[PDB]
Amino acid sequence: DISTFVIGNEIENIKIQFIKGQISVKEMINALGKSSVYLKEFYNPYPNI
Amino acid sequence: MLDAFAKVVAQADARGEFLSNTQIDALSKMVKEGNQRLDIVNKVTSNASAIVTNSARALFAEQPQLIQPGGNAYTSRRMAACLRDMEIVLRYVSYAMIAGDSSVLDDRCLNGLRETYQALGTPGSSVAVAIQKMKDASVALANDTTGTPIGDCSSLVAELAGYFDRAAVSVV
Amino acid sequence: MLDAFAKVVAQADARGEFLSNTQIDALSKMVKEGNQRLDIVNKVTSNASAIVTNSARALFAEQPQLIQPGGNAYTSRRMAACLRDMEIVLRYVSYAMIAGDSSVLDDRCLNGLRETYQALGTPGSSVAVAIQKMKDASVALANDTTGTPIGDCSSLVAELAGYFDRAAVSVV
Amino acid sequence: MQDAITSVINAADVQGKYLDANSVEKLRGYFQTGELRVRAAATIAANAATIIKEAVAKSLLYSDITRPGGNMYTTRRYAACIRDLDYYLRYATYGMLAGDPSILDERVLNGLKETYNSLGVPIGATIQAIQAMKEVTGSLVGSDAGKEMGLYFDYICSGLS
Amino acid sequence: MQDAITSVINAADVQGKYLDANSVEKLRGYFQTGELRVRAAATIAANAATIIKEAVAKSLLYSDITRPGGNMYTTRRYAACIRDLDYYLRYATYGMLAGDPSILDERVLNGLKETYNSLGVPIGATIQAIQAMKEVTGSLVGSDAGKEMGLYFDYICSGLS
Amino acid sequence: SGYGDYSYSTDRTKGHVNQYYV
Amino acid sequence: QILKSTKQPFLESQLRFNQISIKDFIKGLVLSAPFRDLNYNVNNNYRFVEICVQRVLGRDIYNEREKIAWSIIIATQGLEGFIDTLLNTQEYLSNFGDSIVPFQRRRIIPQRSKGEMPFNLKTPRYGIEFRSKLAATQFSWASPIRRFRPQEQQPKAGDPALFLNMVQEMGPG
Amino acid sequence: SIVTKSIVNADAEARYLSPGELDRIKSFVLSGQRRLRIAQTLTENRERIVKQGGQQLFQRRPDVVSPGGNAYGEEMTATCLRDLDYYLRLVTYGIIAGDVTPIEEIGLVGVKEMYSALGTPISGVAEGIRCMKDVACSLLSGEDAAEVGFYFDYTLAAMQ
Amino acid sequence: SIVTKSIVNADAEARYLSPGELDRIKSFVLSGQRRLRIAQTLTENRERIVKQGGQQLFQRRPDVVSPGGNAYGEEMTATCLRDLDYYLRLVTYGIIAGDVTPIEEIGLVGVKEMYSALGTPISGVAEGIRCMKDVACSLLSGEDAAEVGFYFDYTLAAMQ
Amino acid sequence: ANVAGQEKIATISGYTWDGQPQTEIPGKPFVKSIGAMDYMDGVEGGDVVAAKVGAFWKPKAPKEVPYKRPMGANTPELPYNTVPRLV
Amino acid sequence: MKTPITEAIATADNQGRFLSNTELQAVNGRYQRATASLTAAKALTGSAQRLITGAAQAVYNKFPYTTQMPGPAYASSAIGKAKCARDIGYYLRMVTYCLVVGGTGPMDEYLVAGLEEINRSFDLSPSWYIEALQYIKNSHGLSGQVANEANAYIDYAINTLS
Amino acid sequence: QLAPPGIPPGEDARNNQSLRQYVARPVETYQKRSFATPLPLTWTGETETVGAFDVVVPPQEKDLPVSGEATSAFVKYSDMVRAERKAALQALLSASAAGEGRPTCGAEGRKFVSNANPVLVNGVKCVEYWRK
Ligand SMILES: C=CC1=C(C)[C@@H](Cc2[nH]c(/C=C3N=C(/C=C4\NC(=O)[C@H](C)[C@H]4CC)C(C)=C\3CCC(=O)O)c(CCC(=O)O)c2C)NC1=O
Ligand SMILES: C=CC1=C(C)[C@@H](Cc2[nH]c(/C=C3N=C(/C=C4\NC(=O)[C@H](C)[C@H]4CC)C(C)=C\3CCC(=O)O)c(CCC(=O)O)c2C)NC1=O
Ligand SMILES: C=CC1=C(C)[C@@H](Cc2[nH]c(/C=C3N=C(/C=C4\NC(=O)[C@H](C)[C@H]4CC)C(C)=C\3CCC(=O)O)c(CCC(=O)O)c2C)NC1=O
Ligand SMILES: C=CC1=C(C)[C@@H](Cc2[nH]c(/C=C3N=C(/C=C4\NC(=O)[C@H](C)[C@H]4CC)C(C)=C\3CCC(=O)O)c(CCC(=O)O)c2C)NC1=O
Ligand SMILES: CCC1=C(C)/C(=C/C2=NC(=C\c3[nH]c(/C=C4\NC(=O)[C@H](C)[C@H]4CC)c(C)c3CCC(=O)O)/C(CCC(=O)O)=C2C)NC1=O
Ligand SMILES: CCC1=C(C)/C(=C/C2=NC(=C\c3[nH]c(/C=C4\NC(=O)[C@H](C)[C@H]4CC)c(C)c3CCC(=O)O)/C(CCC(=O)O)=C2C)NC1=O
Ligand SMILES: CCC1=C(C)/C(=C/C2=NC(=C\c3[nH]c(/C=C4\NC(=O)[C@H](C)[C@H]4CC)c(C)c3CCC(=O)O)/C(CCC(=O)O)=C2C)NC1=O
Ligand SMILES: CCC1=C(C)/C(=C/C2=NC(=C\c3[nH]c(/C=C4\NC(=O)[C@H](C)[C@H]4CC)c(C)c3CCC(=O)O)/C(CCC(=O)O)=C2C)NC1=O
Ligand SMILES: CCC1=C(C)/C(=C/C2=NC(=C\c3[nH]c(/C=C4\NC(=O)[C@H](C)[C@H]4CC)c(C)c3CCC(=O)O)/C(CCC(=O)O)=C2C)NC1=O
Ligand SMILES: CCC1=C(C)/C(=C/C2=NC(=C\c3[nH]c(/C=C4\NC(=O)[C@H](C)[C@H]4CC)c(C)c3CCC(=O)O)/C(CCC(=O)O)=C2C)NC1=O
Repeated sequence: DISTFVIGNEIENIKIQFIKGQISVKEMINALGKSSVYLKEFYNPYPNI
Repeated sequence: MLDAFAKVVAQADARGEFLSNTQIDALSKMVKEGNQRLDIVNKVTSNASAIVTNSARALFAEQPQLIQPGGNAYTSRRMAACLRDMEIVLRYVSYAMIAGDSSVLDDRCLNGLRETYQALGTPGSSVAVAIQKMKDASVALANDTTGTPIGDCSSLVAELAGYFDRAAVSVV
Repeated sequence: MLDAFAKVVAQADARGEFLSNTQIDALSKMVKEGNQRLDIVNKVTSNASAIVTNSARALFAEQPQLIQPGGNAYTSRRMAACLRDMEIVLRYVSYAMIAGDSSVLDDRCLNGLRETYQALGTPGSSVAVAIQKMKDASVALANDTTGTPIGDCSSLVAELAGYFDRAAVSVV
Repeated sequence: MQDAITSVINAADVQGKYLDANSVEKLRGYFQTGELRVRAAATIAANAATIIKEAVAKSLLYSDITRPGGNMYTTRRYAACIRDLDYYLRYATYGMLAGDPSILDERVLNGLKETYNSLGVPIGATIQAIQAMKEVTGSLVGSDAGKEMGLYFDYICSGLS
Repeated sequence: MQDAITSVINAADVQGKYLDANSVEKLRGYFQTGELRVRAAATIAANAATIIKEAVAKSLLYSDITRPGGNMYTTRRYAACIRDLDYYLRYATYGMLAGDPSILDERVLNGLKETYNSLGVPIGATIQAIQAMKEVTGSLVGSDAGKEMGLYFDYICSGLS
Repeated sequence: SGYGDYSYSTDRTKGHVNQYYV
Repeated sequence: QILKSTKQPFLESQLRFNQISIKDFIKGLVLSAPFRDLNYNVNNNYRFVEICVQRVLGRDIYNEREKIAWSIIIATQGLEGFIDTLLNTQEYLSNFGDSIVPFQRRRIIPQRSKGEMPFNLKTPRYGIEFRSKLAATQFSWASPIRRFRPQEQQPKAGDPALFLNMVQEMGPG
Repeated sequence: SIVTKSIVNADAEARYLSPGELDRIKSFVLSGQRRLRIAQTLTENRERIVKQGGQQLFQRRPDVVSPGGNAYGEEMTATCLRDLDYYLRLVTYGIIAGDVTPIEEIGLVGVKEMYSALGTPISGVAEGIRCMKDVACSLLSGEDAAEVGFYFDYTLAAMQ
Repeated sequence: SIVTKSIVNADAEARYLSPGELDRIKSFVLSGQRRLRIAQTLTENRERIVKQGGQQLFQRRPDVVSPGGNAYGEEMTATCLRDLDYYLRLVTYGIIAGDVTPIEEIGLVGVKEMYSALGTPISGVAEGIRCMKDVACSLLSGEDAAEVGFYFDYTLAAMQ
Repeated sequence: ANVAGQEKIATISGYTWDGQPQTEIPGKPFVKSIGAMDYMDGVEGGDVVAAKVGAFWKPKAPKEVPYKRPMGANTPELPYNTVPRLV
Repeated sequence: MKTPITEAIATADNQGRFLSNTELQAVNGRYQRATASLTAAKALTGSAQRLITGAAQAVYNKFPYTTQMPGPAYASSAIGKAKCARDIGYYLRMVTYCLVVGGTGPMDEYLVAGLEEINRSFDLSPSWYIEALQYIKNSHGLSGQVANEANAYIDYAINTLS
Repeated sequence: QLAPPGIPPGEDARNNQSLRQYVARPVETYQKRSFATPLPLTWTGETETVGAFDVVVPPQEKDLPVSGEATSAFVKYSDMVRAERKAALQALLSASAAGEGRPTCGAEGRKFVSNANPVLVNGVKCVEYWRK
């Protein structure tokens, strides 16, 4: 969970936008994966392979 | 039974802490309201016979089976017990208005009442209709000017309406 | 309430027969051990405040969350009611030792104590730890000579530990 | 992922025989302790944050893994601990209800000691945290319930060792 | 290489504590079966060649591993089998006396399945030979002794799988 | 691997070992 | 709740000087401030009737409708009219009168070994209803004393501090 | 730093660094002389910046130090100032790195989990950093106080 | 134990266990009741067997405890008795295992490398175990303390 | 939940120590107490220092305009001589 | 608790009637005094740590045997000294609760009920805590009606201990 | 049967209640009253209590001077390892060999490791079936 590797200010943009029903699940996952919380963990420390 | 001021003391004793500086400044706004919280309690106490009787009469006009023979408010002893119950719920709502906290209301009045009306046969969906009629008679009487200076009491009649809604969903 | 002499009479009465010759001789051994039973009880009541306070002090050292703010033995009144429980259990364990039967201990002390603590929210596992500290504080003061003649009180301190174990199991 | 009933049914099924007197004998033994496990899992759910706060303050909060250079220095690293200790107190609760530690090695133990060696997490301080966490858990649920919940803590400590 | 007493002493020593009631409780359980294991190891030593002759004739004697092309065709390859089956019946006897299967993986299991894959020895026929060898061993030593000797055969079959 | 990250050697720390007097 | 914060030393003085009776002493203990703080403020109107029937009248509630029937005396007349009505029943005056302290009447059958769960244990001061609003907890948050380094107060098993003091004998004898 | 995340930005995009990225690595390294002077001021003023930092913190939040507060007694108050020495140190890292990347992964990521799990009021520690900010910006000119204060308020933002 | 090395003996020789090996596993397990009674005596006499063990050790070797000795002060003397508690524990293992195999691979293999590398006089620790032996055999009869004797002097032999 | 209570943002009704749900009226779970503080404005992010919720730069309007008017075509429907039940 | 507000509800509840003008005047008098009460509670909180470490030192100056005598009841260890200052902080915290609430209700409930039974059981002396509260009465530094409200609840604690 | 508990039979209030305003009577029994709690039997000759004549203090470290097939078993045993062990005892003492190499642990740490069990290194003999 986001808890131990986020600061709080990162993806509340996406949560409140999803809790209100404004975006479906797939947009929520795509907007989740293309946030800098993801590349700070799954793109930075590993190679492209 | 504890007021708005003793509620934040009881919450801080469970942590074993002193009060914060923002907690003391938020209690200085409840002192600043003050005089007009006492205006609302004065206006629903001075009309307490007419809040009950006008909203009892309005209840048996929409639900005439309550006073038909066999109905729950049919006898002299059962009719005088419906008006006694409306006068008690109105009493503990005005206690909770002057305290700033619904703790006198749901320890002395609302606790165990849903399970009591079910043991007696009293329709709790109809008690809630009689509470919601006393709410409209109280908030229409809370925001009339009539001897008070003009100002904004809108955040205090939103709290008075919230006590009536709490008593009406905990009765059924 | 019945002691060890009245329990062999109550069991022989439901058979409808006199006590045998070996049942009188087993009761004559309990009369000969009477002065040593009276010095178990004399040592645990002459030190009653030291069994309770030293075992409470050893409990909040081991379980220090009970006296934290918000805790179970946190206030002056919940601390005094905690020492009241340890003093009541030591009173009724000492009543069962002078009788020889744990009848008074579970007629009027352990009768419904497990469900008292569940309605209150008191942790019954920590009350059992506190009883076990009063136990070995009491069996250590039982087999020291210190004003008694020397002899074997080994089967009497095994019985005294049996009422302490009966109380600790019956509470959780 | 088998409970006591699943493990009893598996062993009785794996020989193709019915549930004889010995298989039901253990099942009756599990149903007797069914009342104890729920109340044990009840209070542990209530005092989850309080138990973990008590364990770390009693075992490794006063140390030099907490100080700079120690294994727990940065706030991300400290926050990972109580996240990490939450699983041990949580999965141990599952083993206490299921009555079988199969869920632990299925979902906790496998690749765990091999993971801490990768990160460089001290296994020595980890077990003492769980041991201290086992000590406070016996405070809440009582003696025998603590014996049950404690029986899965050292199972984690044994395999994690 | 630990027996039941060595394993009990190790676990009681690894925590630095003395041999409490639980450690001696298992040790007393091992000494009770000490009389059964020797007589079990007695008859197995006597009928070593007879047991292996019974297992191969009952499991894989006439199957097409025995015929040309099968894994056991040439006389060197056939002679390696009864040499190979002798270790399983022998080391299982050691585990039955020591009461602990540590000697098996120490001296038999490690590098075993990795060796048969190198030679191309069929692990499927190997386990059924040991299963048939386990079946005849329960004939000689009795039921409970066969349960003891049988408890280490499938340990070999499990790890060799 | 970051502005705060662990290396074993820079750990000067009686926590992999556990002499509890420090 | 027999504390000297809850003693009533002036009710005691009027009982010693024969001014009030025991019926007035029993009434004054129910209307006292410790009884309203510790008992009346943590019960609803139905469980408090069960407490005051068990402790004043000495017997158990007949059924769940006796609790309903008497709880409306507290809501309309207050607590002072409820204990006047209870003390003036003929059940009270035939048993205790005005000179006897109440007790749990007929708790145990003459030849039996067990009793009927004495009433201070059957109903403690709060229950399941009210218990949730005001029970206590186990381990709150309060930032306590840290006991400082804390294993070390119970040395861990190998370790040579258990033999400290036994080094002590060592010399002479 | 600005150098490492201007790289990992252009790293992810499969491209090199634009003039917009390379005229700022250039602009940052010429700024490096002025950054070390600013961090050098806060380096040997930690005695006053921390001790006066906890000065206003207790005057504004006496609850945290009063009996029952988290930082009560001789013990916790020492650790009460220890954290301020931490966060004052990370601001010196952010000034030299030209970014809150050092402050990000140290003392900011998951900080609410730590302080909530320690029983500390996270709003209280935010008040402590604000008190340090007024002491820090009082030690520097206006051109510098727009930087040294600039990193504190980011720490204030992430700490609530 | 006698069970594990009577196996690994016959294991290496490609054979089963002879009557000479199986009439002694048999003879050892019937001896098992008497062994636990002997180890049970030394188990809860470690307070006296160790204390009084270090009693005669210092009276016979005051150098090791005198200023300059390895076990000098409150600290080392506690560890000075800690090792005796170790070796007294291993003798309880050897009595129950019926052999010094537990004592062999614990406290005996490479023991001279440890104590030489700790600066401890290995002859001094040998004197300590001999003092424990007289206390231990004074707590038991006839043959019992004879078997649980033979184990101390084996430790004496390997410790020099 | 402990942070919200510790911050005086809002007290969250949790569980008692054995794990039964907390409640002020014993009928249903998680009922809360109310009064003189949930209707008072200006303290919404109270004790969260420098909180900025909504238009903090202006005092809100009084909005003391209480009147109920005829709600044509959406006055709620409910039976006569009755009051509706529910399951 | 015993507040000025709940002693007004209770007076009306004890007879089963509504809140009259007798009870609105008592609640109004709480609101006039609350301005001086909430500035005293804010000022005792703001200087609480410097008031507790000073008052524990005032006890050790007057009763120096408490730092020298061995035994569990005395502050002759680092654990006993932390439990002494824990108790001074309990007494100061209840005072600032009584100033916020407006009556002697928090410390009646949390502190003074059962206090004599603890000091008899655990061998603590009420003269230690009187000396600690006479320090805070003379060293809080308030003046005016702010100091009148703070001293009115400090003197309530000295009267229960004595 | 009867009325439910408390209800005066014949004065029920739900006699001719309308169905639209009818409320189902909750179920309540005589359990939670104290008169219906089950007491101990105590006229069939059974009290639930416990006291003297119950507790026994059993010595279970000390069952007896232990059985003859532990001592008679025993003294056979160390007649059969006695010749073993003292052969193995002064196999240690004047096996006082010299020292090779450099001391790698303080002053010890030479070529051979102290008291190493030679059976382990020497007992696992590698063997080739058809050795060649
Ligand atoms: C009997 C109880 C009782 C009291 C309330 C106080 C009575 C009281 N209320 C107000 C004062 C007031 N009272 C009100 C109240 C209201 N104005 C409205 O238009 C609403 C209808 C109503 C709120 C529901 C307001 C708004 C003020 C302040 C005047 C203003 O804001 O302009 C004042 C003037 C004092 C001052 O403003 O400093 C006094 C004496 N004393 C008492 O004994
Ligand atoms: C009113 C209070 C009251 C008492 C306390 C006893 C006191 C008491 N105890 C004993 C007598 C005794 N008391 C003990 C008891 C003990 N010895 C020990 O070593 C143990 C520590 C302890 C076990 C509990 C023993 C063993 C004797 C008998 C001495 C003997 O062996 O002859 C005697 C002499 C009579 C006799 O020897 O039988 C008396 C008067 N009697 C009383 O009337
Ligand atoms: C507006 C519509 C309307 C209804 C239909 C009734 C529905 C109804 N019937 C009964 C009540 C009853 N209904 C029956 C019915 C029957 N008796 C039998 O033996 C046969 C099964 C069947 C006759 C045909 C009986 C016996 C009772 C009494 C139940 C009792 O008192 O135990 C009750 C409970 C209250 C009462 O005591 O009357 C209600 C709500 N009431 C309404 O308000
Ligand atoms: C002709 C000479 C002759 C004998 C002397 C005995 C000798 C003898 N005693 C026992 C064996 C025994 N004998 C006893 C008897 C007792 N233990 C007590 O403490 C009591 C005093 C007594 C019972 C009243 C017990 C308990 C054992 C079992 C010993 C064990 O636990 O191994 C056995 C083995 C089994 C048996 O036969 O009992 C033998 C052969 N038998 C003989 O044939
Ligand atoms: C906790 C504070 C509190 C409350 C609120 C309370 C209510 C209460 N209402 C009762 C009865 C009653 N209550 C009602 C009320 C109604 N029936 C209707 O049809 C209407 C919908 C409604 C009136 C608006 C009636 C008719 C009775 C009499 C029932 C009977 O006579 O059997 C009774 C039974 C005793 C009696 O009145 O004779 C109690 C105890 N008791 C309390 O202690
Ligand atoms: C004579 C037979 C008898 C027994 C046995 C008995 C027990 C008993 N213990 C009680 C409370 C209590 N019991 C404890 C005890 C403890 N809490 C802890 O955390 C510790 C683990 C433990 C002891 C150290 C406490 C703190 C209370 C007060 C609960 C409360 O009032 O909130 C109550 C609640 C009623 C009241 O306080 O008014 C009863 C009836 N009463 C009896 O009449
Ligand atoms: C459910 C079974 C399960 C477990 C147990 C688990 C553990 C686990 N612990 C981790 C890290 C960690 N774990 C710790 C823990 C500790 N530091 C100490 O000093 C203590 C000894 C210990 C706390 C008890 C720390 C500090 C990290 C962060 C390491 C780093 O950032 O390099 C990580 C790296 C990723 C992350 O935390 O997001 C995993 C995957 N995963 C699982 O699926
Ligand atoms: C570099 C980033 C970073 C931070 C911030 C950090 C904090 C941190 N604060 C701690 C304790 C603490 N922190 C406080 C703090 C406070 N009390 C108050 O009243 C104030 C509101 C507040 C300070 C301004 C207290 C009282 C403790 C001790 C808590 C206890 O003993 O239970 C501890 C545990 C003890 C220790 O190892 O120091 C850590 C790890 N670690 C880090 O790596
Ligand atoms: C189970 C087998 C076993 C042994 C024997 C053993 C040896 C052993 N003895 C040690 C130290 C020590 N042992 C001793 C004991 C002695 N000094 C004297 O004066 C005497 C001659 C002698 C006892 C008779 C002392 C003094 C030290 C500390 C040496 C130092 O601090 O340099 C240590 C390091 C300290 C520690 O571990 O905490 C070890 C490992 N440990 C084991 O696990
Ligand atoms: C919130 C209401 C409240 C109060 C008032 C309270 C007092 C209180 N103080 C205690 C102990 C103590 N109090 C002291 C204090 C002192 N001794 C000295 O020598 C100093 C002069 C003095 C400091 C002024 C000490 C040393 C102990 C420990 C005594 C013991 O462990 O027996 C204990 C015994 C339990 C424990 O060890 O914590 C209680 C219950 N507890 C409460 O919950």
